[PDB]
Amino acid sequence: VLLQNLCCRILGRSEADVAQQFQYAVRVIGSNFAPTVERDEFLVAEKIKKELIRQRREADAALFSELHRKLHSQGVLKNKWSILYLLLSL
Amino acid sequence: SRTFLVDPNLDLSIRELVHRILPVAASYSAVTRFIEEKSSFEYGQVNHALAAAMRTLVKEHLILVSQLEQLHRQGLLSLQKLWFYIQPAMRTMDILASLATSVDKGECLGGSTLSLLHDRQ
Amino acid sequence: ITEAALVRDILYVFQGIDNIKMNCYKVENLSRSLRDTAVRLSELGWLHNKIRRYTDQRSLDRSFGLVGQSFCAALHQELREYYRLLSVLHSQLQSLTLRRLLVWTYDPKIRLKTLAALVDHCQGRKGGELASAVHAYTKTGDPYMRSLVQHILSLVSHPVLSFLYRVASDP
Amino acid sequence: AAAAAANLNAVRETMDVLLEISRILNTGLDMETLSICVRLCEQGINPEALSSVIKELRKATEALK
Amino acid sequence: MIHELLLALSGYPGSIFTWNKRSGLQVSQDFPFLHPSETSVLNRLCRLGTDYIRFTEFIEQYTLHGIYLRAFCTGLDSVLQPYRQALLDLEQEFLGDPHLSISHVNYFLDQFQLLFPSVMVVVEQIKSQKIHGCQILETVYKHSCGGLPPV
Repeated sequence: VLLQNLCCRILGRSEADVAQQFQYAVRVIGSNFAPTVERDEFLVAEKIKKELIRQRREADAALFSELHRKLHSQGVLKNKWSILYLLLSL
Repeated sequence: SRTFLVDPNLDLSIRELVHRILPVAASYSAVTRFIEEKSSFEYGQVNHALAAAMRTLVKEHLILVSQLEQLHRQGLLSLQKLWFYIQPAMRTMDILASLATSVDKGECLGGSTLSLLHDRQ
Repeated sequence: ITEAALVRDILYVFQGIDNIKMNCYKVENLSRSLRDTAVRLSELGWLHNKIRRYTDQRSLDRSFGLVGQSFCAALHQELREYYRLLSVLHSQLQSLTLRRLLVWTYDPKIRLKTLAALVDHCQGRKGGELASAVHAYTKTGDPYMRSLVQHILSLVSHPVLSFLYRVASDP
Repeated sequence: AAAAAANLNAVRETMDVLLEISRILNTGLDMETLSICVRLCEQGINPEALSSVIKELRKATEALK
Repeated sequence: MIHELLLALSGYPGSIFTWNKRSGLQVSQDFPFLHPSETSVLNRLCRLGTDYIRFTEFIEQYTLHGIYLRAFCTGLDSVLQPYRQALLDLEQEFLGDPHLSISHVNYFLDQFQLLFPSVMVVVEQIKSQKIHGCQILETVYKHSCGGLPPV
């Protein structure tokens, strides 16, 4: 049911309208549910710094290091690797 | 050309596999010494940019060792699992450890270092 | 001695402030696999001293000229950044290890290799003769160095092109 | 009470920092969409799969406009 | 200790940061709670505090007389304004996350550390040569052609 909210956020429609896309989203997400690579937040971190340095934005590469620690400080996030692996891709 | 020593009293089921991992280290201790030497000016404007572009790969080889230690803390890294992880590194650090030993054998600088990269995944 | 304790002192040896004490930073126990990696890492901090002594000894006397200032005041914009990196590295110590530092500080092991060897090639040069000895570092070809020194030249040669747009004079 | 309001603060912080990393990387996401992609990534989902979807629905919203 | 230091850099000395009439601000001796390696960077940090104190003491004293000396001190506080403002900020950053060490605090001063030293001898030439009258508008000008962009 949560995948259908996403198709209504990106595409502005109601669930009775957009059902061909949601048919394509179940095809990809399903059968590809399990994570395929070993999970570690260290490697994904050293790739968001390496990327913001490559854009001559060396100041935000040291600000992320202060925002990635706060995530551990609060502790309401179980899988921190996944949400960063995704934010980096987009 | 580095030689290593393992152990007098160790399991034979390990030493035969240890000697299968080391050829990526000995092939590495001859690349990092090629960078720190062929960077001297008295070697031309080619043996320099060859040592720079040969350094970015060393950086990516240091990241591949970092991601292994962080994966070693959770104990998910068995010795048998190691021999498979470094395979992309055993092929690359085997190419560069062959150029860095064939550019210094016959002293090359300038064009004769750009020919060797045209005769030599 | 825990590995974390070494990560605590190394982040200071990168500046000059000393387990690791002061020409190699001889460390003084722990396993051999630790002392070796500290030695190389500690030595990078020693370089930072040689580049700091020049921009402090010559920022004292007032007889270094007008070019020798734009040089001694262009070795600082290339040091604040080295003070931003030490900022980031310290916030994560609260995780990073020795083998993780080597990749972090592999690039500033070169910029602190050209600058610490650019202030020795031009020791007694003042005036334009210094702007002519930081230009003999551009014939290098290395695309990372020739694009660093060719920036310090663009600051050091600004006072020279200030007299020109306005050669030894006699009082 | 209190520990239920201290958590709503530590989440508005993180959701504000992830929006900074999002703009310096120039992802087309906004504050509303980004809260959906974060929730999904908490349950455990391939970011190589989820990003192919977003790279597709954004690629089909133009053929309709 | 952070808020303790940020006052010592403001002009208020205490037990941790003793004050000496000749040398200047400096740390008293070794402290068990803190590390024994920091005892240096602070001493490097106080080389800045001594400047502000010896500044504001002279600014208040007004000492010699003449309007051109009054106005010089009147202006001398204006250049010294970004120093104070940049010091108020340090407390705000430390109020947010409690994981910031002295390293970051030392890093924040950066520009003030390379400015005060060059603007210290300009004052010393005045109080040591009785520069009276409009002659200040040259003694300050002869040092205005310096290379350091900030100065």
